[PDB]
Amino acid sequence: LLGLQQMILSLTQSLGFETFIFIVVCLNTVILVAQTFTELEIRGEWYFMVLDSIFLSIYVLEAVLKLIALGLEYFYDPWNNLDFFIMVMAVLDFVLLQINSLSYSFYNHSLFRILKVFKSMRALRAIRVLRRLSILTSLHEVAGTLSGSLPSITAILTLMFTCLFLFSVVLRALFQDSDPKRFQNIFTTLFTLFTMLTLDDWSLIYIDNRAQGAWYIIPILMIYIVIQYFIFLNLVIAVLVDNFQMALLKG
Amino acid sequence: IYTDFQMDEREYAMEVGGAIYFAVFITLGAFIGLNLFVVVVTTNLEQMMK
Amino acid sequence: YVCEFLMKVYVDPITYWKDGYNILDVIILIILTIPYLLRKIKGNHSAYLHFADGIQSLRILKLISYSRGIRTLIIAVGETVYTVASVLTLLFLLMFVFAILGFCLFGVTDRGDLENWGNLASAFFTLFSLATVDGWTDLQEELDKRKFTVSRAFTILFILLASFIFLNMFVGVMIMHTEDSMKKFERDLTLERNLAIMEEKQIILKRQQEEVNRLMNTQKSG
Amino acid sequence: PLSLWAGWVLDSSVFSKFIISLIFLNTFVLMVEIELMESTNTALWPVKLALEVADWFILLSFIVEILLMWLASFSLFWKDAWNVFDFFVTLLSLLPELVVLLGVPAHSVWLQLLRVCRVLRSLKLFARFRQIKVILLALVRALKSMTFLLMLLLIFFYIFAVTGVYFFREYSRSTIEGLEYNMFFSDLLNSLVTVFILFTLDHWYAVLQDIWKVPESSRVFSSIYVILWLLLGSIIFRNIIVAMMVTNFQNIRSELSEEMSHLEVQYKADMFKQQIIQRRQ
Repeated sequence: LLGLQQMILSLTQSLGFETFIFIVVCLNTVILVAQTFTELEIRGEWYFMVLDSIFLSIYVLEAVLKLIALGLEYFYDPWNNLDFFIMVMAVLDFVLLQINSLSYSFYNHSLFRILKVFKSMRALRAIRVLRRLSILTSLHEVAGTLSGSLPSITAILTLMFTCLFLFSVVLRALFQDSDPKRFQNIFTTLFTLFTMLTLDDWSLIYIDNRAQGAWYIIPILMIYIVIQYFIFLNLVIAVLVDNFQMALLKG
Repeated sequence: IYTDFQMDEREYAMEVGGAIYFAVFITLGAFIGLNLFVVVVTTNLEQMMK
Repeated sequence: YVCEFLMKVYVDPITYWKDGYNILDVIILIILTIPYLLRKIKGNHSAYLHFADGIQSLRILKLISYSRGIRTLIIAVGETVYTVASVLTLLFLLMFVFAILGFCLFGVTDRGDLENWGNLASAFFTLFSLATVDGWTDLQEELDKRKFTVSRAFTILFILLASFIFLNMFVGVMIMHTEDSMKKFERDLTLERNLAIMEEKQIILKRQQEEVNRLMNTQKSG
Repeated sequence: PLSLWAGWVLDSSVFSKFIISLIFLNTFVLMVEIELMESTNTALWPVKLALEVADWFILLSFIVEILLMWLASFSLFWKDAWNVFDFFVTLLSLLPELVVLLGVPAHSVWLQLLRVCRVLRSLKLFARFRQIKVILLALVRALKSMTFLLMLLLIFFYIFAVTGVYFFREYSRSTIEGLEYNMFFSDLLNSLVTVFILFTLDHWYAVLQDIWKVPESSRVFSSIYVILWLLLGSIIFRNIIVAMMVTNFQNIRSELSEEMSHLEVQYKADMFKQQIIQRRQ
């Protein structure tokens, strides 16, 4: 299976990949959008995971054909790397279902939800490999001009992350033994900081902190809220406005 | 809604995972939508200013 | 303040009838003087007190009437009055349209939903709330229980029209109005600086020519 | 030695790698210790105290860092740029050792503020990237350009808040037993808080429905006043600040455009003068 097999694989990959991959992934997304549909799975639950497993078999066939294929260059496409991880986790969950026996909990456990969102990611990859034809050029240009200003928005979101982490740290430091049942840990503290950042019941935070004994925390919280809100949203808005604006100045 | 899916297993469960996935998706999508709205507005308004 | 109105009672009201800040301050003086004349010594028929801190805040506005930098900013942003009036009228027309639509959809049937899409003033206030982001969740829970499944679709269509159009058209209009207002001001300032630069260069050239001519004349006469 | 040693330890990459590794190790370790200080894990208790004393060792590292800073211009460094702010933050971060050695911190300790200050310095002395640096320069020059808009914002806040203190004066000063937003309009500082809430525009519908419990006096002046205040302030100031920051980006790019334009005409003139020099030879 030398370079001669690689060239034959390239030509027959073009032909057979086009025909077979397009038809089977169209049928795969048909059965998968019929799957989710949380009314029709009760009109089923015996013809759904059967076709799901059959087309997962087709997908590990795709992985096998890509493994015997050109190889290192296949790993140079990030979409193909995502497909490789998808197929690794798909063969993992398939053999996990196949072996049975086991000693851990099952029957719609959290691991089953992990495999379900994995199936969702597989559906997303099916959708992304049906759009090889006619994405339409207008939204192509719109998204290409959208993706032009990547370093600026990454820097702005990094600044947002640093400011949000600092505010969460100082708030959790100032919320010690201050009825912390809403924000007793790091996850709840960052989620509450997200709520203050997203205009979600921070007036409710003010009114149920007035019922407590601490009052200066309301000025601290509100000055932090206004500075981070104004600075971050204005920065992102202006950055994207100018990002499309120099493209506006062109043709 | 935050209290609706609250107390899944009262510390982390999927109460962490689904919430954080959906929250970062929500904030990214909301920023992208609001931006794209205002930028399309100013882009088509520059046609007026010409 | 009476003394200030005495200074502004001159013939200069021939300019305090067409100008900008000037009509604002004399009208502020009038709407200051009349109410506390009928409030501090009232002796009249009136309901209650709601314009003491308001009158003092008008006096604070008269304090802020100074600071010429704020005057220049006001001049730079005062050409957007017509634009914001036009967008306000558009908002009022859309609010009226969906006001009569909401009254005929949820208030006419009279099977609930009162004082939300019922009485006209409460209907208008609920529409102003729904055109913003606030209060949409509780209103949605209120409306879906009145046997109207399409009400949710109508409300989300109303939101995706009104909120986005109003907010984003406003921000774009003001962004580029301010940009085009400041562009010409900065260009005029740079033009004035350039004119001063060329005038100084011409003065230097004329001085050099005069010095050269004087030196040549002294060399000839010497 | 002295200043030469400071120059050498700043030149050597091993010292810089060590100090940045210590900085992010301290930032990662810092939040862990507040999670648990109980007997949930007895085997992890002495090693968690060892992590806390590694934080004390990082304070000793800050002590030897300011010892290295004495090897610099010494008295001249006492009044400088943000490096003097870093020095003050390191002093405030070495303060808690003193206030726990002699202060007996069973009081208003305020160690949390100094801790978040040294984290703030740690999150800013992280060898910031140039992409962060250019946007920080844009932000500081924009807030330099923010000379009169914040003054007008605070003065409109002042006049409208002090006007709206005694407008819904029948709300907080009402004897209705069932109410939950009465403290919003009660005090002047509470009035500032609630009109800032209205400026942020969160639950204005719920707020107005909670002020609808006031006897409805045909809503002729008060409701229209608060509605006009919230809408006018929010839309006008949001539009004006986004317009100012867009104009800041516009003039930044205009200065850039004129600068590479000038560079290009200078390069063309240099090419023409090079041809002239070649011909003259």
